[PDB]
Amino acid sequence: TKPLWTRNPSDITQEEYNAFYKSISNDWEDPLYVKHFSVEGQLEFRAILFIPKRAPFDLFKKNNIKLYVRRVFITDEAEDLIPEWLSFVKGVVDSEDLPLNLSREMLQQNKIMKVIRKNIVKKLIEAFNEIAEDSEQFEKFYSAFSKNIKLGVHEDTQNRAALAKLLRYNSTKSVDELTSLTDYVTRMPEHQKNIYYITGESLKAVEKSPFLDALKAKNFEVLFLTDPIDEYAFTQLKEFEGKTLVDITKD
Amino acid sequence: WVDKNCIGWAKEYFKQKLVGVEAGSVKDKKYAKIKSVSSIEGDCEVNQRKGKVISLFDLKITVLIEGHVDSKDGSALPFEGSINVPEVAFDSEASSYQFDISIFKETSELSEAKPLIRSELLPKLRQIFQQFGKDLLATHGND
Repeated sequence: TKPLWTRNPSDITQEEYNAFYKSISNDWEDPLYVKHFSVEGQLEFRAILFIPKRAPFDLFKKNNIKLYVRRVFITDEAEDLIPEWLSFVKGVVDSEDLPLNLSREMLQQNKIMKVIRKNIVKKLIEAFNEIAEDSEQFEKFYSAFSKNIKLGVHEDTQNRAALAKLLRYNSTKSVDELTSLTDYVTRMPEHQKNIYYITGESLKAVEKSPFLDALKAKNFEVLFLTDPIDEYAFTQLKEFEGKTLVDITKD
Repeated sequence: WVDKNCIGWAKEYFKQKLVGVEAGSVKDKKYAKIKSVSSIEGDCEVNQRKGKVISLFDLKITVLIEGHVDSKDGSALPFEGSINVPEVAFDSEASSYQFDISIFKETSELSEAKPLIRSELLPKLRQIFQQFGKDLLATHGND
């Protein structure tokens, strides 16, 4: 039997992926999205990663991804192969090189390993973008992993910006539909040089904040950030597409 | 008999390439120029596996920038700055690079600095970075 992840993703059917996913996830639903890719050149390896439709049970074992080296399974609990904020992904990674028998750290800090981690992260972001093109599929994604996308902004200095494109919020100009930062900017008149936002413990709380009246007076949109980890993401991002992020309750 | 670290050579190449790049030509009211390369961390090894000699280099680079912009009225007010690029790697695309622009002692009157940096100095660093890899293998990448 020839390992599925090695066939060309255009010669594989959805009926097939679904199947493979179920055998490694015990899930009852079909994966939300499949990203099957191959990398060649100085670095060679293949991967088939899955994005579930729901979040797992626990609020917040990591033995998801199966690490194969030249088609030889090694461990289902590979440490440092995928960043923790991406722990929800399922699948298998097969690497051509990468030495064998690594004494703790040489397995969790290996140069080859570090390179593969960044490609997967880059790849999933590409994947996340594709999903965002499918409104219906996206809402399902964001209602399940918006938090993860936020944790991703917290720590990945290299990808921080890309992921920020996946964030969605309720603004003073968008009460019945979360809006993205991209749309926000588009709605920005030329003299407005700052993306405004306010944080609060709940939506109800911030809608009636006495700070909004002056922004509304300049007809400046204001983002509502109501999750505890939202503010740190914004201070970690600093700016978005060249525009500064500014809490309307500070300097 | 092949593994040749180059963290050393790259440190020289960028210092010799970055320092001096400018957003303007000193005269303009809005001007910026890189003062120096404060940090170059990461790895820049060049391995030789098969007819192909390679390098899976991933560098984090930071630099300091001098400049002055359009003041409230006449003469231009100065500013200190730094720019951090978390990743310049072997598989980077001209657009892959990220530029965290920071302004020291920044005032609402130093607004036009960043814009000046983003549209005038960045596309230069992007092309400078795109070339690194080549000039790297072109050297420590042949007998």
